[PDB]
Amino acid sequence: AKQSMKAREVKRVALADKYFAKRAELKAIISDVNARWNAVLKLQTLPRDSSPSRQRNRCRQTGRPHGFLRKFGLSRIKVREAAMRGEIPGLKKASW
Amino acid sequence: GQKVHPNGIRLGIVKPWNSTWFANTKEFADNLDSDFKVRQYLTKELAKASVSRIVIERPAKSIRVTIHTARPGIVIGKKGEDVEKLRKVVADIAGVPAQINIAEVRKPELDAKLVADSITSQLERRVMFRRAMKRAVQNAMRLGAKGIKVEVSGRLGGAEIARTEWYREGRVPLHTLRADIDYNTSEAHTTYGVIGVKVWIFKGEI
Amino acid sequence: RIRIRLKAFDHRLIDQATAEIVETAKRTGAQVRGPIPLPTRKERFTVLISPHVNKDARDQYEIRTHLRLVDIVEPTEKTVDALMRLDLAAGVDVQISL
Amino acid sequence: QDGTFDKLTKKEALMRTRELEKLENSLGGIKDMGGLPDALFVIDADHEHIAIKEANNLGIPVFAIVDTNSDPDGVDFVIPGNDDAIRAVTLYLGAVAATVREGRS
Amino acid sequence: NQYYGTGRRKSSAARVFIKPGNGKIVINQRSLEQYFGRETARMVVRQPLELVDMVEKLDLYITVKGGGISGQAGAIRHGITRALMEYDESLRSELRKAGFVTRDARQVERKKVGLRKARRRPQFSKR
Amino acid sequence: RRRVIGQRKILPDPKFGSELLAKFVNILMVDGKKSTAESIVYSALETLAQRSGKSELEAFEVALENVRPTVEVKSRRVGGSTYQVPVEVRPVRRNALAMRWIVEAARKRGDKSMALRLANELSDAAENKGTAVKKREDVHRMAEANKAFA
RNA sequence: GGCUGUCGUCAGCUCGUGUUGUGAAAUGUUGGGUUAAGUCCCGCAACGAGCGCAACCCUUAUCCUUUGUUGCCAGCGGUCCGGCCGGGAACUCAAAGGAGACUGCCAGUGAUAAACUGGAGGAAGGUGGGGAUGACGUCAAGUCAUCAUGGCCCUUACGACCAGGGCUACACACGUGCUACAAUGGCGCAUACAAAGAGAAGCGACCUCGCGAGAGCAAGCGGACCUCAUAAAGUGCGUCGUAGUCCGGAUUGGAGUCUGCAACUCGACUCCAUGAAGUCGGAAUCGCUAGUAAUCGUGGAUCAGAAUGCCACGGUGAAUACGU
Repeated sequence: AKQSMKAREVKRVALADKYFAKRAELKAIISDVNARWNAVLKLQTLPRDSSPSRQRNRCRQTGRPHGFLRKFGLSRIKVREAAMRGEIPGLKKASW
Repeated sequence: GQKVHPNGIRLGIVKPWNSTWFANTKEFADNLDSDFKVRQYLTKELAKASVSRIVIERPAKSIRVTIHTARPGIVIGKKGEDVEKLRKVVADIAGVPAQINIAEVRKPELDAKLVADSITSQLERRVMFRRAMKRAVQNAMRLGAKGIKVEVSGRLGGAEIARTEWYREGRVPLHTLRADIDYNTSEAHTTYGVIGVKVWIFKGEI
Repeated sequence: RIRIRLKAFDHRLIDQATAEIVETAKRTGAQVRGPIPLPTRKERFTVLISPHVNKDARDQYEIRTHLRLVDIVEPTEKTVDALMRLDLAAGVDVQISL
Repeated sequence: QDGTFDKLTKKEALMRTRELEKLENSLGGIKDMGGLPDALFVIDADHEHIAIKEANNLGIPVFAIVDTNSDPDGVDFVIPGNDDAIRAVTLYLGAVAATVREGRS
Repeated sequence: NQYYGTGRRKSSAARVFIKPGNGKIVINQRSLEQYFGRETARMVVRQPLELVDMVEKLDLYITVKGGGISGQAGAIRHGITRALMEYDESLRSELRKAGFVTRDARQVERKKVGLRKARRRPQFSKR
Repeated sequence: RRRVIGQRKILPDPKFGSELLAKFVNILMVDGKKSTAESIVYSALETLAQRSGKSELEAFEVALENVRPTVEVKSRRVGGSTYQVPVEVRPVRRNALAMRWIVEAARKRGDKSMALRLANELSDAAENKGTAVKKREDVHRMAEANKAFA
C-alpha cells in the first residue's frame, strides 16, 4: 500500500481545522500579543511532530513536501500525467 | 506511452464516475480517506465474486453505492450470506446504513473486464493466445459492438525480449469524446514475468 | 413578479442562507412580507449528480433553499444601511427576475 | 430528416450537408438497385476503354458505338458510327431508347 | 436632454457627462491640458474620438476610474457612443454599423489562465 | 530582367522641403499616427531650443554625415545563386534603404508616447549618442572583406 | 507497467476490394491549386475504409433571449456628490442559450473545374485571433529517486530514531535569468491610470510610532460585500549634461523589527555606512512574425519561512516575411 507510511503530513495540519475560526474573534486578546508571551507562545516546542508550522504540503500518494493547495488540494505538477481528469482550475500548464 | 485513460477523459460524460463531488472546503481529507478505504476494502475479498462493477458515489454527505454482478451462480454463493457480511462490513466502516443495490447483468461478451480475465486465464492455461485473441474479437463482433481493439505484452517463454501486437478490427475512435468506449486493462503473473492485456470496446453510440 | 435562480452550494451554508440572506433587509420600514411557507423545491445549477441510462431517475442535489421576495417599496435609510452586511449565510445570491 | 437537421447542431450539420450534396448528386441512377448490369451502351471505346475492359473481364456484352480510331477488339457488338456530330449521337440514343421502350412487348 | 453614460474598458466604471455648454472639462479631477492637449496624451487617448464628435465640443465631467491610457481612451469612446443615444436614438444601428460601439481589438486580449502574454513565448525563451 | 525602372516621383515638403523629416515617419505610418507626428514636430521644436540647448533649424542634420552609405547590400542572382556583390550606392537605395531602418529601434525605447521620442533621439546625435549613425557599422561586414569571391 | 523528452502541430501511418506485373511489388497515398497541410476540391485504375489533421472542446471579434445583488448609476427625490438609499434593469460589467464568417456574394486570373485575385457586405475574407487534442513509430532514451515492478542480499540489518553539518563550501569554467552600465534616466512635488486571482489557523480597514522592518488596537468577510491594491514606465515643475555618476547595487558592520524554541555555514526585511566591476560588451552566437519584439510593473500557487525561479494579470507598443 505505502499510503499510511507516506501520510506523515496528513495528521499534522488536521486537528487544528476548526480550533481558531470561532475563537480568534472572541479571544483576540489571547491570540494577539499585547506587547510578550515568551512562555505561553513557546509551548509549541513540546509537540515535535504536529504543529501549524509543520505544514509540508500533505500528499498521501508519495509523502513528499510538494503538491498541495489550501483552496482544493489539487495537483500542480502531477497534471502532466493527469491533465485529462479536469482537476485544473486556476492553475494550468503554461503553453498558450 | 503517450496514450491517455479513456475513463479519465470521460469524467464529463454520463458514464459512471469514481471520485467527483462538491462539498465544504474543510472536509476534503476525511472524505477522501473514507472513499479510499471503502474502495480498497470492497474489492480485495471479491476475488471469487466476479462482480461486473462496483461504484461508490458521495455527492453531498450521502452514499449511493451500486453493484452489478456478472454470473448469479458465482456471486450468490452460500445463499447470499457473504453479500450480507460484506454489506455489514462496509456499513460499519462507513458508520451509516448504506443503500446498497444489486443489478443483474448477463451476456458476458461485450464486457471488457470479463474478456480480459478470460484472455489472462487462457494465457495462464499454457495454451496459444492468438487463436484466443481472434476468437474473442469475432465473438465480440458477432454480438454487435461494431469496433474493438486488443493488445498483449511480451515476455513469451524463456525469452527476455518482448513484443506488442494489437490485431485491431473495427472502429475505435479514442480521440472523440462521443464514443462511449470501454476499457479495463488486466495483468497475469505467468511463469516468466507478468503479461498485460488491454481491451477497447466501442459499443455503438449514444 | 420576483423569481430567483438560486445557486445551491452545500447544506451547512444553506441552513442559514435560507433566511439570513434578506433577514437584514427589513427592520422597521421595509416592505418585505416575511417568510413564505415555500413547499419543497429543488433549485440548483443545471448539473446532475450522475446522469445514467435511466432517464427518469434524473438524480439531482437536494438542498433546502428559499427564494427572495423582498419587493421593497420604500426602505428607510437606517433599515437597509446593512442590507448586505451580513456575518452569516455563506451562500448569498439575490438574483431577482422580473 | 431526423438527426442531422436540428437534433444536435446546425452549423456543423449545414457544412456536412453541403459536403454530402455532391456525393448525393453522384450515382444518381446506379443507387436505385443492386446493379449487376447485363449490358452497357458506352458512347466511346478509346476514351472509355476501362468500362469495356471491366465488362470483358466480367463477360458482359457491350453494345458500344466504337469510334473509327478506337480498338474494336474489346467490343463484341462494334458499331461503325461516329462520335462527333452531337445531333447524330442524339438521334442514335433516341432510336435505341425508342426500341428498348417497346422491347418488352 | 442630459446625456449621461458610464462606458468602460477593462472593467472600468466612469461617470460621463454630455450636456450643451459647460466648457470646463473635469476628467476625474484632471486638467484639459494634462490629458487632452500639449502633453503625452494630447491625441493618443483620443484617436477614435477624432472620428466621433470632437471632445472639446461636448462637455465631459468624467470620473473615469479604470483602464490604461488607451484603455481610458476606449472607455471614454464606449461611454460617449452609448450615452449620446438620447441625442440620436437611431445610433443603436448607425454606430453599431459604424464600428464605434464595438470593443476594439486594440487592447490586451481577454484570456483564460495562460502565458505571460497568452500569444507568444514570454521573456524566458531559454528551454 | 532586361531593363530597370527608377524611383517613383514624390512631391516635396511645402513647409521646408525636408525630405529626411518626411521619410523619417512616413515609412513608419501605422494606426493613423501621421497626425500625431504632424502636431508634434512644431510643438517639439518650439521648446527644443531650451530642452536641448539647440534649435532644430541648422543643427538637425549636423551629426548624420556618416549616415550616407557608400556600399549597400543588393540581392543579385549570379552564378546560379543569390549574392550580395556590393556595388556603388545607386540613388534608388542609397538613402531610402538606410532611412527605412532608422526608427526601427528608436520607436518606443523608453517613452509612453512618440511625442518626445522622435525629436529627442535625433537631437541626441549632437552629444555622441543615437542609433542612426552606428547602423552603418554593420554593412561593412559584407563589403571590402571578401574581394576574392566578390 | 505507467509516464515523459525526441523527430513533431511534422503532415504522417496502413488496410479491404479492384487494376497492372510470371513475380517481388506498384497504384490508391506520383499531378494542379489551396497550401499550415494524406485539411479540401479537381484530374486520375482506381474506389472506399481504419488511424492521424481540421471542427466537433475552452476563451475572445458583434448583437440577441433571459437578468440586477453588493456592481453601473440612463431618467425620477434630495444628492448620506462616491451615485448612498429606493428605483431602471435602457445600459457599461456579469451569464442559463444562440446567431453572426460560413468562398456568403460582384467581377476577373485560372482547363469552364478547383483555387486564387480585385471589390463589396458586415465588428469579423479566405482555419477572424489564441489554445486541449502529438499518430505508425522513435532512441537498450530517462524514470525500480514519484509509484508499482521480475530477478539480486539480509533481517540483533549496507534497518532505523536522534543530534551537527550539505546539496549554497572552492582553484577555476560552463548554462540561465536578474541588476545595471542612465539623462529615452534619477530626484521630490501635483496627477488619473488594471485585471485575473488569493484568503473565519487570513488579509488585516482605521487609529499611534518606527525614515522604515513591523509592532500595540482593530471592523469586515465565509467572500459581484473586507484586505493585498496603490498602479508603472508618463506628463508640467528644478536639477546634473555625462559625471565609476543622486546610475548601479554586490561587497565587507551597526542600530535594529518580524517569522520561527533556536537561524554565522543555512531566515527574511528597513535605515546609516558601503558608491566597486560595469559608461552597451570581442571571437561570435541565439530569440522575433501583430499586439510581434520591446518592455513597465501587479499579484497569486509554492510560503514556519526565503525569488532574479515558476504561474497569472494587465499598462503601452513598430519594422523586417521581396525571396528558395
